[PDB]
Amino acid sequence: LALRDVAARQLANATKTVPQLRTITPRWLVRLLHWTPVEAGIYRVN
Amino acid sequence: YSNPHDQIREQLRLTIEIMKERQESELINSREYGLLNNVAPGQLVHTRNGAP
Repeated sequence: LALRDVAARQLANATKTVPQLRTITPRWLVRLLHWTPVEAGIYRVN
Repeated sequence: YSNPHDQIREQLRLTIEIMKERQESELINSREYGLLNNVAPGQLVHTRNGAP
């Protein structure tokens, strides 16, 4: 009988990932539009 | 809405103007300090006819 796997695993680091969110979408529309800046929050289209 | 005038800057500017008006009023009229309350007896004159 030798050292076990769980007992040996008590001395090991796990690789932890950042939390995964399944509702993330590629959001293509935001990538496809052209964005113009509005200096003070008002945009008049003549 | 901070272009071309900063909104916080103007808000604080008008606040400080009102506060300094109140400060002058208290320099004249406060009950703790204030010129009209800290005038010694004998330093108070009265008009003779009412008009200055």
